[PDB]
Amino acid sequence: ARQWQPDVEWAEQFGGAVMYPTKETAHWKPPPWNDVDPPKDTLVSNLTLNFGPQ
Amino acid sequence: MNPIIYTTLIMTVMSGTMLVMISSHWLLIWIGFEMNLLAMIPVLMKNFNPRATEAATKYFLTQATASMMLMMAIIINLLYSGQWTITKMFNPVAMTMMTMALAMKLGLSPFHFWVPEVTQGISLQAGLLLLTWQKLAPLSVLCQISQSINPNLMLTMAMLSILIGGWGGLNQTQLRKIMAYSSIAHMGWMTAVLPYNTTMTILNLLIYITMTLAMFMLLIHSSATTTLSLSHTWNKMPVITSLMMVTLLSMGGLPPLSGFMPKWMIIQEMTKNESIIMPTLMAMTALLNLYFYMRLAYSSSLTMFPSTNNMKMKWQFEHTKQMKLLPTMIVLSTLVLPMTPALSSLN
Amino acid sequence: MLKIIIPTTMLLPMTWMSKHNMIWINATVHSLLISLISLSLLNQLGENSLNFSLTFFSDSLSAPLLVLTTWLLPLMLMASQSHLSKETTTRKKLYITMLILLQLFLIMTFTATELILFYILFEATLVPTLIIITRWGNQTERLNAGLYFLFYTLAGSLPLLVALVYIQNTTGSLNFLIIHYWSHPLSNSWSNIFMWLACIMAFMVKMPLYGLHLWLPKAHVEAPIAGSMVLAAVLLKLGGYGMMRITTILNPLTNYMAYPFLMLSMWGMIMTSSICLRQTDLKSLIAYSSVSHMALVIVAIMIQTPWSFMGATALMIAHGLTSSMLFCLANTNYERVHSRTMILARGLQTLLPLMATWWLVASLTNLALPPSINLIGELFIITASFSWSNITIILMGMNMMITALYSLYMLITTQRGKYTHHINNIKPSFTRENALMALHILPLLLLTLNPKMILGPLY
Amino acid sequence: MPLVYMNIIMAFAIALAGLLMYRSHLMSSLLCLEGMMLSLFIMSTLIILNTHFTLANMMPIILLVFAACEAALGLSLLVMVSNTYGTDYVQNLNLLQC
Amino acid sequence: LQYGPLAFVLGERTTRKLTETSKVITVDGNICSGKGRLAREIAEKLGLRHFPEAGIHYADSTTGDGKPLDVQLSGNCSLEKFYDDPKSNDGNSYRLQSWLYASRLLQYADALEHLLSTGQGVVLERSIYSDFVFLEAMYRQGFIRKQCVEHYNEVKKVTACEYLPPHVVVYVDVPVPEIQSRIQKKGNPHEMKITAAYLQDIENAYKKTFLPEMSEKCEVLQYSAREAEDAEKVVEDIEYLKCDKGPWPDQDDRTFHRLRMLVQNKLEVLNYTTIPVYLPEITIGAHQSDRVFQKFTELPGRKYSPGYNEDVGDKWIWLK
Amino acid sequence: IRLQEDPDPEDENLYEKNPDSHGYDKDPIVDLWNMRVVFFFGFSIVLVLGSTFVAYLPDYRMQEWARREAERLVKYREANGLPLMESNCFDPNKIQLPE
Ligand SMILES: CCCCCCCCCCCCCCCCCC(=O)OC[C@H](COP(=O)([O-])OCC(O)COP(=O)([O-])OC[C@@H](COC(=O)CCCCCCCCCCCCCCCCC)OC(=O)CCCCCCCCCCCCCCCCC)OC(=O)CCCCCCCCCCCCCCCCC
Ligand SMILES: CCCCCCCCCCCCCCCCC[C@@H](O)O[C@H](CO[C@H](O)CCCCCCCCCCCCCCC)COP(=O)(O)OCC[N+](C)(C)C
Ligand SMILES: CCCCCCCC/C=C\CCCCCCCC(=O)O[C@H](COC(=O)CCCCCCC/C=C/CCCCCCCC)COP(=O)(O)OCCN
Ligand SMILES: CCCCCCCC/C=C\CCCCCCCC(=O)O[C@H](COC(=O)CCCCCCC/C=C/CCCCCCCC)COP(=O)(O)OCCN
Ligand SMILES: CCCCCCCCCCCCCCCCCC(=O)OC[C@H](COP(=O)(O)OCCN)OC(=O)CCCCCCCCCCCCCCCCC
Ligand SMILES: Nc1ncnc2c1ncn2[C@@H]1O[C@H](COP(=O)(O)OP(=O)(O)O)[C@@H](O)[C@H]1O
Repeated sequence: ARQWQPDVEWAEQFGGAVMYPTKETAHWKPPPWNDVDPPKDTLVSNLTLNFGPQ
Repeated sequence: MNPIIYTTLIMTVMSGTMLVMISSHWLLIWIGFEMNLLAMIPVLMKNFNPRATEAATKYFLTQATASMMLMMAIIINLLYSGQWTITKMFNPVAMTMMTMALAMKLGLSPFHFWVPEVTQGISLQAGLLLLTWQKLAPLSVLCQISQSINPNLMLTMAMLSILIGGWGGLNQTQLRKIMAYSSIAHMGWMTAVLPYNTTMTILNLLIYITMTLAMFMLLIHSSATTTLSLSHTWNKMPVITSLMMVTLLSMGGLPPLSGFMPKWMIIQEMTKNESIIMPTLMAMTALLNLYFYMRLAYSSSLTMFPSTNNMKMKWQFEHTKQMKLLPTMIVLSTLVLPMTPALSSLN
Repeated sequence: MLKIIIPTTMLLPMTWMSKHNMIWINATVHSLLISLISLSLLNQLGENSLNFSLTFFSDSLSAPLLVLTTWLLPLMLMASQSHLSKETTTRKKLYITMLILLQLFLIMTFTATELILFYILFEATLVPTLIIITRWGNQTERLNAGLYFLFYTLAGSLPLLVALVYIQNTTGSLNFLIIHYWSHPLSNSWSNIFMWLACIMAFMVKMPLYGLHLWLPKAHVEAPIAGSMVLAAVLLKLGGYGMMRITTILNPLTNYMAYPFLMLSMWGMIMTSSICLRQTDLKSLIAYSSVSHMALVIVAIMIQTPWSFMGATALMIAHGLTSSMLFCLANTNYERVHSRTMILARGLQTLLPLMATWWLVASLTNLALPPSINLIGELFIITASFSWSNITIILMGMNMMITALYSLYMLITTQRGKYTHHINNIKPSFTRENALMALHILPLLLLTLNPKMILGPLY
Repeated sequence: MPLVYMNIIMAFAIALAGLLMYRSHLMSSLLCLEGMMLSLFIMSTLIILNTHFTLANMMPIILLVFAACEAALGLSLLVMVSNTYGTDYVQNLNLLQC
Repeated sequence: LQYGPLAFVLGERTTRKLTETSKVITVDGNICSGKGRLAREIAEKLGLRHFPEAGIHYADSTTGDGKPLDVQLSGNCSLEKFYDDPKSNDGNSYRLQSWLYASRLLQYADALEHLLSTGQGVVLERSIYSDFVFLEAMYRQGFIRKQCVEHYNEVKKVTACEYLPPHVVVYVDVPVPEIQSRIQKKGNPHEMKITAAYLQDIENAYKKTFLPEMSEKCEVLQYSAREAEDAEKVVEDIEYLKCDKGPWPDQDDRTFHRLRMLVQNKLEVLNYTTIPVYLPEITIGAHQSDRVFQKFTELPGRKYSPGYNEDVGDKWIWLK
Repeated sequence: IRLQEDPDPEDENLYEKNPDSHGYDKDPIVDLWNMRVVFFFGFSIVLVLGSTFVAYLPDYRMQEWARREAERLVKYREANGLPLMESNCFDPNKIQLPE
């Protein structure tokens, strides 16, 4: 008794990383909302030096 | 970035492009390209994040390679003629190098990957400037040297651009990558007509720039970068979605909208030169672009997607910043078909 | 033509400036006035056309189509105001704006004197139709229907644009008068074959040709009632008008290239009638009936004789009126029971007698009952086909039998039998619906009284 | 054309093929980029000096200047990438896809 | 002109505007503590601007007329209903939590804009950073779901990562039995329905997460009920917190320009509060969204922009 | 449930509030005048006036002119013994055939 309008299933079919997912593209993930990726916990690895005894 | 530094970098980008456009010396044209790239990198990196850094790195690598190939072509031409003036090139090898370098700068296929990657990397304002201005310069150089362009190479790259743009846009669901693939296809159309009528190239450039400015400014106004983000705009400002839908229809080339004028004029001009297969294939391939424009139009205006609960607060508040010339871009990109014979003024 | 074009472009601001409750009244009244004004175009000549200016001209083929378009607009307004009660004022005005824009494009399409301006307008009609379908359709499938409609039409029509610009470069002009007076034979060559194909395929897709017709059930079933009315009554006739106009420059190659299209048309006429026999949906039944009748019109244009063109014109006008009326009747039933299935609502004669009468009259015109203009057009096409060959009579007779079968099957299924017991909300027919049916059906019988007005230029 | 021009053009082609074929490091590709402009400088000055184009002798200097600007730009981007990812590897520039 | 890049170029500098008493102070505590009274006293004695707790209808108070709007149009959630039926089947609890987070974010933006445009300090009765304690209490009591918590964390990340934390965090510690006693004396039935395990979860979140996290950013002042009663010693303790190890000393003119451009634009502040994450609690259908948006448009002073509403007595529209 | 969605509304009957309704509008006065203008303009004006106008359109198709011309031609040709229908449309003297 009313016009059909899209629901969550429709929206989620439109909300993936890409249209037409494959194995690789399903392994892909959509980008972050503010385009800022979380920082990577890289190791600074300061040089260690023996200053002495000689 | 300081506002003064930002505006001086924008002016430096524009100055490099203007030097390219007004110079009569190949060295000065190369200097203009270099100045444009140098001032353009920080604009891409304006909002610091790893994606922006990666996009700026890829753009720098591609543009540096293209500039190196361009200078090699210039030097090879000087070797065989002793001429520094930009006219018909006197060596076919130098002309091929120049065509490859300018195509790599423009993003014509098979030199297109950096276009979607960089555009997705950078913000909406940076993508707007990138597409518009950075297409504006190399096309002027190509128009200057058009009389020596190899038709086979140019038309091959143009058809590749149209096909690749259509297919990539079909797959994409991010708005910036959609815009990038649309840009690749439109560059294909312009360079396809290039070896026959630089006037038609300029007409297509102007119409494309108008439609792209309107589209990018609508995205900036609505703060939408994905399909689902743009699906919430009907519940905040339904006018913007309607204008965007009309602009998308215009971009797809439907009559009687302004996007039909360049395709029409280019098909006519190529037919005058006894080209039929190429215009027919080009016209049929644009249906892919129209398909993904229509897919975008279904989500945003012709259907009402679910919204959220904080949209009520968004209703309570009002948009502050005013886009400059957005109504004019909307009108020029949709309603100037009856003004077609002004391309003679453009001549 | 400006005395008809400007009042439509003035319907636009009037619609946007009228009050919230007067939009339907204003639009209907002034649409009727514009229809009355357009009735003056029927005073045609026997020698040549009405050359109003450099841009617009009218003929015995254009004038009835313009009158039908202008008459169809107020009926669409009535049906729309039936189904759009709860809409907002802005969206009601947008719907009326789409209808007005479609009418303006159709008027300029039928009166455009250049093939390129005709192309621009006949392609411009796609946008309002697509918006109407994919926005105000009810079901999920409106989106896919719009995609099918749009891409079928564009795939058909882009090679037409290439061919038109090529012909302009070759001959210097796309003006219809000039290409008629300066026409030359089309030699049998591959280049000419593909030019012929470009033009005819554009209009065959628009018609539609059998095998290029799936977009038609998709769009006509899934569109709102006004969309269905304009899709069947007028938009299908752009193909016939274009094919009649453009075949001036395609001879004698039309004698040899018409065999595949004639075979497709005759066999698909049979096939679509047989499909109509076994359809579980009412709107799909009416859509496939439209396909069969347009197949007959394609046969008429392809055999291309003075008797076939008159039958084609008569059948196009008659089918427009009849199919619009059938869609309106089905829509009233749907607004009762909210379902398109044909066997759900039965006994509608004992629940709604006057609507049963309207169903009877519409189905009697749908099958060719003499002396209706439906029969006049069908019979002229059949006679021309008989002169073309003598087995076309076999195919035509089979088609007439199947048409009568499925028309009366639809009538008996919906109206006769016993009412469904649990459907207890069949309210008495509204004055608006009754007046809509009367305004559909009376002009058809008056056209029977004066038939030379719809027989085209060859009369 | 003398064989000297052939060798200089061959050096440019080798440096171009080096740039287009990354291995892991971004610095190595930058060095390949700097070699291309060195070959361009040498070719330009050989052409100009042979023909006695006196006013064109300043062109190789401008070429060097903009080579320096490109090298500076590339090193700046390299330090930013290394700060983000810990190495100058080009495999880390894979967040953006085509 | 309003603040913008041109004003920055001309020479409007936030550092020059500030008067070294421009401090952001946030008072925190469990449910039904004296944090409101302490915050009012602190704002009054220090000459700062008081910001009452941002509940529902705060955005209503800051826009149009100050009068609150219909609950159907502003919030679509009920604190009283959350107390009555915490485990509802319509997602009322998480709808309320997300709306209150958005309101607190908007209020923090308002306070920062006031401080940056005036130089006068602000005293907020609760901030963005203390909002999650109720989320943890709801999750540990089974009121909301793990998906709700994940959506909250996503929005909080992308939103609160952009602002400057408070200068001073003043926490009022009141034991749970005393909290229940005060709640019972207050006599409101809905808050009398609060269980003791819910109150303990909020305190556990405050003591274990919020207070340790805010200690790294700057200094945290903790008081009992008796100490919070005497606000003079609280203001004296505030006035001698000369140390400042937060990002405020690191802030420069360009960073302040960026922050002020952000906080003067309320639609960009709330940009990520509506992300297309389709939780059943917060997602609203197309038809209900259309109906409610039409009703809000039909509201008296809401159809057009503020200066252009003729039904509320705006004139000279044709020249405006 | 996956959304906060409105229930599907009950169908609205125009005869409940207004028993003598024409189906045009919810408002009785607007509904009555919509019926009146549709009936008057459409039926009376367009049907009657357009039908009589089309019936009495001037004979610009030249049917009766052609009949009178044919009668004159037949009378003249049968008076003089000429064939009633000429064998050729054009003058063979004016036509010049190739050798
Ligand atoms: C002049 C009349 C119009 C003729 C049009 C012909 C073409 C002109 C193109 C440019 C027109 C100018 C720009 C108008 C923008 C209007 C935007 C707007 O807010 O409209 C609503 C607005 C009133 O509503 P509102 O209070 O603003 O509330 C808006 C809320 O959204 C209300 O809340 P809501 O939620 O209920 O509203 C939602 C609604 C709100 O959405 C809208 O209002 C958007 C409307 C469409 C966007 C603008 C498109 C412009 C591009 C060109 C194509 C336009 C064709 C349609 C034109 C519609 C004009 C309203 O959106 C939807 O429902 C979504 C529907 C999505 C599908 C339909 C939209 C796209 C249609 C166009 C595509 C098809 C083009 C086909 C190709 C051929 C083109 C010619 O309407 C007007 O103000 C009417 C404008 C005209 C007034 C009369 C002017 C003439 C006065 C008398 C002159 C006398 C001359 C002398 C005669 C001699 C005797 C004295
Ligand atoms: C209770 C009812 C019982 C049933 C009664 C009805 C059934 C009986 C029908 C048979 C009787 C017919 C009566 C005929 C009376 C004579 C009048 C008629 O013959 O005139 C016609 C006149 O034609 C009609 O006007 C038909 C008009 C066609 C409709 C025009 C459009 C109306 C506007 C609606 C727009 C619809 C557009 C649809 C696409 C075009 C035919 O032309 P003609 O007899 O020699 O004209 C005579 C005048 N002369 C001598 C000067 C030439
Ligand atoms: C808005 C500023 C003016 C805009 C100019 C209008 C647009 C034209 C394009 C720019 C042209 C600028 C003119 C500079 C070119 C001068 C060339 C010249 O004429 O040579 C000198 C000019 O004389 C000078 O010394 C001029 C010195 C100027 C130094 C200061 C210039 C300011 C530059 C500001 C830097 C801005 C950056 C520009 C962006 C990059 C470029 C696109 C004269 O030599 P003579 O010996 O007299 O020749 C006759 C032989 N007997
Ligand atoms: C033989 C032909 C002669 C016919 C002449 C007809 C001339 C017009 C007579 C019919 C007009 C109907 C109304 C006449 C006077 C109005 C009576 C009245 O007072 O009622 C009004 C009627 O109002 C209306 O319904 C509006 C309809 C009247 C105006 C529309 C008619 C204008 C037509 C102009 C015709 C000129 C066209 C000629 C050029 C051709 C253009 C193509 C109030 O009703 P509402 O407004 O709906 O009530 C709600 C208020 N609370
Ligand atoms: C030569 C430069 C041309 C472009 C200049 C554009 C400047 C404005 C850009 C912002 C967007 C448009 C303005 C919208 C309103 C802005 C807010 C406002 O209230 O503005 C008031 C302003 C009053 O006009 P005012 O500034 O006094 O005029 C210049 C006086 N020296 O109101 C206005 O100015 C409104 C009218 C603006 C002019 C019409 C829009 C451009 C017309 C171009 C004509 C040619 C068509 C092709 C254009 C191609 C793209 C430029
Ligand atoms: N994020 C939230 N979620 C649920 N309820 C909240 C939230 N924030 C505040 N409230 C409610 O708002 C009311 C505010 O009371 P409060 O101001 O703490 O009392 P007092 O003014 O005595 O300190 C409390 O009943 C509390 O339950």
